[PDB]
Amino acid sequence: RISITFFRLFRVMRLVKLLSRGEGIRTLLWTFIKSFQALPYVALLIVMLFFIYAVIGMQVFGKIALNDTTEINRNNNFQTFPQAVLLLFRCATGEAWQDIMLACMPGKKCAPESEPSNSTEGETPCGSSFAVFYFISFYMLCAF
Amino acid sequence: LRVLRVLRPLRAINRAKGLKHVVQCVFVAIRTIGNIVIVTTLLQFMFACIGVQLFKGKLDNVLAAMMALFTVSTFEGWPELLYRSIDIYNYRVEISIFFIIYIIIIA
Amino acid sequence: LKNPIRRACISIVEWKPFEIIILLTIFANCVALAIYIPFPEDDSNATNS
Amino acid sequence: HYNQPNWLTEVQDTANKALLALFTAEMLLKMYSLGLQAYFVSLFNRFDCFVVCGGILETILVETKIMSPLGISVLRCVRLLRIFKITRYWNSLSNLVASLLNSVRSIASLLLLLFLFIIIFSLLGMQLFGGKFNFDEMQTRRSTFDNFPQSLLTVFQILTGEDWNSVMYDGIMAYGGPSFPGMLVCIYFIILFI
Amino acid sequence: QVVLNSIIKAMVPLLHIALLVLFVIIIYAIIGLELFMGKMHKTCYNQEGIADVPAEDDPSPCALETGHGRQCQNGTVCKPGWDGPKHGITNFDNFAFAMLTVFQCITMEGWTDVLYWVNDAVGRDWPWIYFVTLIIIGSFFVLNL
Amino acid sequence: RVYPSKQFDVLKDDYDYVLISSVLFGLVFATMITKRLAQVKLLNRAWR
Repeated sequence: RISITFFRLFRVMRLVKLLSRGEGIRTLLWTFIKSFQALPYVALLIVMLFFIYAVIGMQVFGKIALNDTTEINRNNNFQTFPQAVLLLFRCATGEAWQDIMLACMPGKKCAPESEPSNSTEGETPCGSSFAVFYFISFYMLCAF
Repeated sequence: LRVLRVLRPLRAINRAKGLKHVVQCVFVAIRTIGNIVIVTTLLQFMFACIGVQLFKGKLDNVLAAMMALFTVSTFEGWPELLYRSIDIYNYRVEISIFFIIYIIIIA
Repeated sequence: LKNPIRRACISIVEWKPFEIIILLTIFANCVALAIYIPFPEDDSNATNS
Repeated sequence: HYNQPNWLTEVQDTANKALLALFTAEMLLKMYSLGLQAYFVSLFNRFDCFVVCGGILETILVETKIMSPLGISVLRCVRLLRIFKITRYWNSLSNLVASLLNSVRSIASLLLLLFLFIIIFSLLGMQLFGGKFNFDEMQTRRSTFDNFPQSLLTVFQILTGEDWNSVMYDGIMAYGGPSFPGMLVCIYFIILFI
Repeated sequence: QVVLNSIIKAMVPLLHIALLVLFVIIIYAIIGLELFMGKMHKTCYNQEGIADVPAEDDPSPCALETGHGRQCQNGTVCKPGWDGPKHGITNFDNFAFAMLTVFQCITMEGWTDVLYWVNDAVGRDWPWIYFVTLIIIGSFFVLNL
Repeated sequence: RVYPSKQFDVLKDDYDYVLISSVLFGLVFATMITKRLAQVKLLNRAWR
């Protein structure tokens, strides 16, 4: 019974009871998880930073052109909000975000489905050559 | 410039006052940070001029090519540089160690 | 527990040059194990010999 | 500006020699206005005397022919040291460089210990595999354990944590295929990280 | 000698802290055994022992509810096999392999690869919470250390 | 090729380098140890 088999997890939850037997160390936990006094302010700052840097990418990186095996795929989808949050979180931790920066070029076509996207002039209507500095600033702010 | 209507948190987060001084100190030391960046860039300019005038002879810039490489060499990509270069070939590899020292200087 | 002569006359050999020679021996061993040209299985080319 | 002209480069030459005079007039004055043994012993201006003497000697040497000159490079480097005078003012960088100079004496032991540690681990890795990276394949693997320098750089790369997972997979697949006794290699990597 | 003694003495009072990681490195691993028990067995071997991919795409199963692993290569066969790890190592079966996988994920290196693999294998948006919790717990433990 | 007079000009091909190095190192070690022992004996005899 998937998604309801938490009771077996309850058994592994019994392993957490071992941490109780480490009373001498649980005080450390009592000073970390209960340290949520100045934590809410910085947490609100970081979540509002995520909000302002997430809603701003939707319109500027619209029609992300998800394609198989080109570093921008269905798993790398961006137009969906939760997946955009996932992508920005992946970029935040530094997991090969250089490839993400290199995946948005002025000469790269982004979903050639619109009517004025027939490549009559040989132009890809997708600049996106500003996310480098923006994501560098985001990384610096999150680290700070 | 479409949905810029999120000014409420700016007024709402003005209660703790434990980080406004932090922001003030950061934005008052940013001048010294920029001066240090400038002097490191001058050192990079010196080293690049020496290296490209003495080696790296063609068969970006003396003050910008190293920065452009650093954009992919933030300690995540310089090991990638070594990984790619492990295959000119051995002509002035010391730049990599220079890319160590400069980074070390930054580090 | 026995110190008529030998114990007294052997604890005296604690020279600084004694430790220097021991460190030199250790360094020589480290250098000897450094090259140790590997081979698939027992290739005696007068080096490992 | 990285250019290679000829009309102005010559103009760039002679003035340099004049700079030596501009970097000498104070010197003798500090040998005259101040005491002979007073100015010479400060641990800061003595470095300046050494720098200027080396610069003028290098200029005299490069006035003639020399193989692998490096004179222009070191002259420009000691011109960077002129900003050290600018560093004398606004001590916000002089204190930092003094701390950097101080810290090396303490950090020498730690760096020596780390170097010895990577040496022993590289030796152990070389012993364990010894060129067994056949993999039954032809493609050139980016790392191997056949020679000392390549093993050392592979150990350094594994310590940096860059693509170490694939290297560990290759190492375990070399001899110890997935099974009960084939994991003995894997733990060797894990410790080598932590 | 003094430096090494100081280094080894400094880490002793923190040893208990390290023990906690063991619990973590087990707990979430067990969760995977509940949710990813043999989920990589199904593959997309095109004709005979060769997947219908350029040796890079994950041959996700031809699920009854389509959406992942559609394998639309103009003629496909989905059969059980080992087309997951590059050497069949980090598969979630063989519990030691699950422990190795969770340890490789907890070091913040390449976890997105296995996240994409599992999302393609079982479906989208269901399991990312597990990896997010693992990564935030790892960050908190790094802070504690 | 033939050598009527047992090849007095070229060093023999069966030279043992390892034995020479070992005997030299042993001589040096013995010299050091004997020097230390003699010095300590003189010092102890001086102080009765």
